[PDB]
Amino acid sequence: GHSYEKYNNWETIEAWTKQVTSENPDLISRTAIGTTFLGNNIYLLKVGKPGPNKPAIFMDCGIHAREWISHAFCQWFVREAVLTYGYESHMTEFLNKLDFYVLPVLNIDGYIYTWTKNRMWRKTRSTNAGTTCIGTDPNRNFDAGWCTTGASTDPCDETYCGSAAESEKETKALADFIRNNLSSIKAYLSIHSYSQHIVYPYSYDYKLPENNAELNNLAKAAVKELATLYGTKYTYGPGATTLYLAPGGGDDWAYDQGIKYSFTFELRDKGRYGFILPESQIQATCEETMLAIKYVTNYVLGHLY
Ligand SMILES: CC1(C)[C@@H]2CC[C@@]1(C)[C@@H](NC(=O)[C@@H](CC1CCCCC1)NC(=O)N[C@@H](CCCCN)C(=O)O)C2
Ligand SMILES: [Zn+2]
Ligand SMILES: [Zn+2]
Ligand SMILES: [Zn+2]
Repeated sequence: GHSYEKYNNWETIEAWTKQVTSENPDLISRTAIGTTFLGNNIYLLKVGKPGPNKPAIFMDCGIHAREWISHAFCQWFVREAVLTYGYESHMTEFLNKLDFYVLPVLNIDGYIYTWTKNRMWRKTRSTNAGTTCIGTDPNRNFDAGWCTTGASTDPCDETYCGSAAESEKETKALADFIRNNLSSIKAYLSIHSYSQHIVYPYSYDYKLPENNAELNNLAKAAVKELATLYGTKYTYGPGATTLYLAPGGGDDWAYDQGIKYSFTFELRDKGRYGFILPESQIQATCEETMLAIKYVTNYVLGHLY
């Protein structure tokens, strides 16, 4: 049984991707962009009112297995889109003018593993040569300053970069999709947890992006919009500058492909519950995050390129 106010297992999320598409055929279409290491279909939802030459926003959740609130947020975004389209001015305009490529769970194998064996699992579930240690960090596997300082060369480590850039089927599937739809994608959004932080490029090196001033102002305003609902405090800035060196990230790779609006959203909380954020907080966390996501969407729509 699926619920937007509860954490749902992969079988429930997969069934939901099929049901939400069939219940809303004029707003949602579903495709499989590839398969995981264990052979699970990587589903992608195209959310928006169909039309010609439409710009798009790409959003992924569940790159990291244990970050259950991120998987919950992608489902909440789709929930909001189908519930408020035709009922709220902004969401109506967004779905008419833009398409949202929502990837509810990127690291499906890791997500199944958090439900079955280890709640605190982070990486993929792929095998590594010369060791029994499992998985690669997908957010250290993209081809953007790949496997430099901030990523580990050790397969037993949580930040393992992989055997090569895009060695993971999941990373290659996401990268292939963006490369194939690059002319349409205007924004990249990666949903994670926890720290209450909005990251923008660069994370693979200590360097500021070309549009640093613009991204600083946009993140500042998105953080401000998020706080209006419950007073939740978010920090923001370039990845390497305000968080840590994290090379081979999807956001930096997307930015270097020409997607100048690229953000990583680290959701609730600040360490009290960490990855084990209670189900009672899903509603509040998702509703406030919606305000930041809608602010960025509105900005992108007013600054098309
Ligand atoms: C020691 C670690 C394994 C190492 C640093 C903290 C960890 C716990 C882990 N990081 C994590 O598990 C989480 C949450 C941590 C909670 C405690 C404070 C620090 C964050 N952050 C994360 O994956 N960020 C993304 C940010 C991406 C931005 C650019 N793409 C990433 O690293 O991929 C990574
Ligand atoms: Zn993460
Ligand atoms: Zn709502
Ligand atoms: Zn402007």
